Amino acid sequence: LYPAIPAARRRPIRVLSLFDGIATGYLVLKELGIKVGKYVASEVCEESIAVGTVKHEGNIKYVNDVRNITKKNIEEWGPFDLVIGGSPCNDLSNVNPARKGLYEGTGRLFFEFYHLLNYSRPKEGDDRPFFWMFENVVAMKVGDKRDISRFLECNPVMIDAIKVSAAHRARYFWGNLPGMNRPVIASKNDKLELQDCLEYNRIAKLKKVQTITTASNSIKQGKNQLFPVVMNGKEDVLWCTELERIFGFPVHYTDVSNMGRGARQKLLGRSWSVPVIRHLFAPLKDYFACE
Amino acid sequence: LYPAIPAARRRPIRVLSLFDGIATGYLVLKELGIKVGKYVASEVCEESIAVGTVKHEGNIKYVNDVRNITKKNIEEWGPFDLVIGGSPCNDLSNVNPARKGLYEGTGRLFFEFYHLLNYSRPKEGDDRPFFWMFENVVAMKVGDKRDISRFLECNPVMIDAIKVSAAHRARYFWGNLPGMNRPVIASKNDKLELQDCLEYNRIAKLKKVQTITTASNSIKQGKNQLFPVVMNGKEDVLWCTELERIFGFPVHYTDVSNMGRGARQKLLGRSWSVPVIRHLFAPLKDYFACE
Amino acid sequence: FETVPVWRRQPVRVLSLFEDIKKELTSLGFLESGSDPGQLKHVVDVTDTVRKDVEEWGPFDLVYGATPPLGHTCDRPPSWYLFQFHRLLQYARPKPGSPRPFFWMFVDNLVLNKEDLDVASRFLEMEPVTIPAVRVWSNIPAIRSRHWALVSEEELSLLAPTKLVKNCFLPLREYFKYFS
Amino acid sequence: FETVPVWRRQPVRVLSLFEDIKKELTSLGFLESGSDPGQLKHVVDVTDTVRKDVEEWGPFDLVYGATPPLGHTCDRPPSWYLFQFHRLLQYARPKPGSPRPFFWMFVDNLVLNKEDLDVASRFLEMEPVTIPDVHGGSLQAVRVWSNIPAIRSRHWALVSEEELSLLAQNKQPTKLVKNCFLPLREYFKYFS
DNA sequence: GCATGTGTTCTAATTAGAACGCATG
DNA sequence: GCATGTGTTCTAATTAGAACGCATG
Ligand SMILES: Nc1ncnc2c1ncn2[C@@H]1O[C@H](CSCC[C@H](N)C(=O)O)[C@@H](O)[C@H]1O
Ligand SMILES: Nc1ncnc2c1ncn2[C@@H]1O[C@H](CSCC[C@H](N)C(=O)O)[C@@H](O)[C@H]1O
Ligand SMILES: [Mg+2]
Ligand SMILES: [Mg+2]
Repeated sequence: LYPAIPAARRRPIRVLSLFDGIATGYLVLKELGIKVGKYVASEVCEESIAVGTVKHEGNIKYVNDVRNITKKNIEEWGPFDLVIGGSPCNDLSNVNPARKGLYEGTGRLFFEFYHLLNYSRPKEGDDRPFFWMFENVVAMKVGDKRDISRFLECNPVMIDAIKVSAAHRARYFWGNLPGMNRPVIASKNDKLELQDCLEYNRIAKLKKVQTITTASNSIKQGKNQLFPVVMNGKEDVLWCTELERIFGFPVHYTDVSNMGRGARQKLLGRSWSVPVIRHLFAPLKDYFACE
Repeated sequence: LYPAIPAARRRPIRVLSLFDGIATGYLVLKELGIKVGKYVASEVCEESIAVGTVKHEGNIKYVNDVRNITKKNIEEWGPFDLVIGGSPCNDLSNVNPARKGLYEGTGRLFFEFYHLLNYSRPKEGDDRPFFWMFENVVAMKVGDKRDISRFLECNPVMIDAIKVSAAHRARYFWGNLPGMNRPVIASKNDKLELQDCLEYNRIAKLKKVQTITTASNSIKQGKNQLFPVVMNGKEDVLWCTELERIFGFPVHYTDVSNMGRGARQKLLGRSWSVPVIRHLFAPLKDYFACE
Repeated sequence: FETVPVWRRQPVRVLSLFEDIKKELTSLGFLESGSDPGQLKHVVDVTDTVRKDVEEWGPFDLVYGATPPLGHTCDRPPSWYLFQFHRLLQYARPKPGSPRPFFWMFVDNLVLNKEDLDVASRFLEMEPVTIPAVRVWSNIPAIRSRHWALVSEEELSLLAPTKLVKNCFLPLREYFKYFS
Repeated sequence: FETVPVWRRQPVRVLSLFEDIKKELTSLGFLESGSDPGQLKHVVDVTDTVRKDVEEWGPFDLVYGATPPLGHTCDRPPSWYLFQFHRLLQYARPKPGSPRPFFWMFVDNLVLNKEDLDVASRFLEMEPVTIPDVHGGSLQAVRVWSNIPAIRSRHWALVSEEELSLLAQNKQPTKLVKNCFLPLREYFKYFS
């Protein structure tokens, strides 16, 4: 473990977030009561940046493409107390038949996280606190999960969002955060079943929904593709605000940039389950200021 | 004209709302602090009703198409202390060169309001309180404004949202509400300039915007037809949440039914300006219960 | 509306809109011949008529509405005649307490579209009866009472007032003075 | 890295990966003709090698990376060789207080494309230096990234990429080894 | 034994952008 | 003395929804 820091020696956390998406990391941290000194986000999707900008009112320093971040940039924007990233799984997840593996296409962006993590690691002889975490899909080739573990010198613990959300979401988590293997337990404010996420006058046909992707087809459940909701006797798909509640995001979190149904789902389908990230970041409260 | 009621003899208000739209009437009434006993809404647009039910959690009884309301219906669902409505103006406004007057097309739906208003009036010798109000666009043929005034036996009071909104919106208001002719004055929470309605990191070029219509062209100001907003140095149109704040609606009021930008603008474009309706309904809290 | 003894049947008081039926009405003897001021009021255009006008025009016993029959040109939309007709009747109907029998009728020359028919019936609170021709909505009991020949819509295809039309006025004589 | 006096030059301790260069290092005179163990380790299937492994293999003076020469021996994607090379390089650096000179180099037999080139330069914190070895003509070229000063100090014959693009297919190393391995015995022991 | 998935592509519907319109302060 | 407007229409992209895919508890 890392030495405990007395409550008074704690100082606000300085985070480097790569592939920040819709700023889930920042959202979790401030909903967790942790004072955020600095949040440096690498993201290239204009709609994603739009969300993190508007919902967090400019506390996030955006840093466009991760591949233009230099060793000088890490020392300038540093130091960093936390480095978090989720690499694109367009060419890693088994949901895509034409995936190009870890070393071609979008999968090789993993190594940018590995590269910039070592630039950010404290130099030998400085055991100041330092935490990192990397996330990806469980549905990847065995050679990829093996090689990712070799570069990170670590083995992943899997957490499925289904224990804290209303949705199946099984994801791997490499890292060094305190108590990552700790047993997952729910909260008294986790919307555990789909009915808890719907709005007035809508009925949930299931208690938990299958894994939500970017495409609109993962909203129809199973091999008989039934709409997960009934409203006024008619079958219907989920709503954007309902997808948000499923993921643990605050409602209307993606009501940005004139985005329609398809756009919000593409951003939500790629993100992290908020209550799972809450699980992982929770022991960081004992190492950083709280206001 | 009508005598005041003592505070304890006041009962909750019973309102029949025709062409309810997105339930602006109910919204302003609840935001005024008025106890709403019954709100019977005639509306036939699916996503409009979706908004009303979801945002108001089933307190509104929807009674589909107005032309299927019977004399029996008015006396069953009645009595009513308030009757409000604004008919479709796509065949009355000057913005459509292919208008059909109020005797053909959809303009004939005005007479439905006239005809159902007579049903709702208290019979001769019943000195109980009764209020009505009807809205439409000022940009109508003089012959139409004449005939409407004849049937309602009243002359309209034009109110422009410009003095309480951030938008030009000039409309006529037939009715018998207390103090309609009075000068309108802004309030503290009224967002008077466009920059008060925009999101973080967005710059407004004007202080007021031209009249919002259903089409996305009404948002480009003037003969130059330019994007009323700049963000990140690039020009951009308004956002659905910004359109909402312009009209005085609660932000995210139209984040319903997987509606995109165009859908939400169609509903807001034909709506009432909330602060204008608040100005009109404000003297009603002296005749009905408050909670 | 009960029947009235013959010795107390006062003369009619008619409001005729869009048609001068004075000639057609006097024929069946409801109007005293010659300069009878308070027997029939006629208004051709009504777009500026206020309720205070028809009240000042004395109370009325019958309100008659009709549209232009096979007119070469009508300067007004077809629905306009019904809407302005319903507007004035509410002005002309007396107090809730009924001093006497008050009647009304509207007459269509088959110039209203089917969309205008269903709104006509909704406003006049009854479905029309056809007199073989012309469709009429009316308060009179004895034109929605008895015998009438049943014709179909195939008869209105080919169609596209001395005795037939007046047959829907005779039952009003049982309620007012017969002048002979 | 200042130069070392001749009486203080040890033998190299070379880590070689994906390609065995013992025949070349012994030739230029850095390794003993007979070694009881050896001064040069060589691995190919590196997918399963840990940091604890390369530390257990003693400290290292040079780490040499290479891609297989142009041929049909491409069983793994081209980027795989650099990424694994960078992974092991960080395992093989000594403590921050440098006891001795530590050099590294990575060579490419023109197997990496543009996208793979720019990612190679970002990770190695250096953009490559290429060698022609074409004294006869356009004859048999390899891009090298290297810590070695004289590799990136003296500039030799340049060549246009428009001509370097066509020669990539030309295959369908006495001078090359001599060119850049040479200025390493100004730091290590010379055996002959 | 058999149902599932941080996606792509194809094809079909549906939707954005602006021209259009001219009475009227 | 020019500019504005509770909309429609037409055209051109921009989608939406489902087929596709199969290693693996
Ligand atoms: N070259 C690049 N540099 C930085 N970000 C990139 C990138 N290429 C793709 N991305 C972004 O990386 C993200 C990975 S999806 C992960 C999103 C994030 N974990 C969340 O909670 O939402 C995507 O949003 C994608 O836009
Ligand atoms: N036949 C009918 N019966 C009831 N409502 C109708 C109707 N035809 C059209 N409408 C509705 O009448 C509304 C007029 S737009 C007015 C909206 C409302 N005043 C608001 O504040 O939002 C439209 O929403 C339209 O859907
Ligand atoms: Mg771990
Ligand atoms: Mg008035």
